[PDB]
Amino acid sequence: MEPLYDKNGAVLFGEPSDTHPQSTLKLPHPRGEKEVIVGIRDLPRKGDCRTGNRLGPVSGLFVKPGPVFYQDYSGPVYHRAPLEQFKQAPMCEVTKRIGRVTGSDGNLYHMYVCTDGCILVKTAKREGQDVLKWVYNVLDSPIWVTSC
Ligand SMILES: [Hg+2]
Repeated sequence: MEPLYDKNGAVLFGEPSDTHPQSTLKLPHPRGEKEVIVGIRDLPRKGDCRTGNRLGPVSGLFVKPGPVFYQDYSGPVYHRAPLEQFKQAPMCEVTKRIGRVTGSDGNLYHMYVCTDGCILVKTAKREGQDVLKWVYNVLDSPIWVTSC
């Protein structure tokens, strides 16, 4: 299964993989001063990295199904989409584009928030056409989507 990573970057099981170079997540990068849930209307900004914002500290953007968005998170997260928890689906109407994330297959995916509230991924590049929704979350932990 796709591993989880702790707030220092150390993988918690399995073997460590690097993130895709054109992902919005850039490692190494600190996080986890506080767990800060935010709404889809209150997604973090650029410039928030150092100061934070009214809502609190900011290490970037995390997400799990729900949808539940965080602007900082302390516990275990994914650095790549656990595609074992994903299933093919037709393209939805997108409410929000949130970033480019690496897949457990090693490839780059665009990640969207659908109208129904599902997290969907579409392969960013190459002759790839995959449209997948995050259906399970076994370990109830978010993907680090973007780093500030
Ligand atoms: Hg995108």
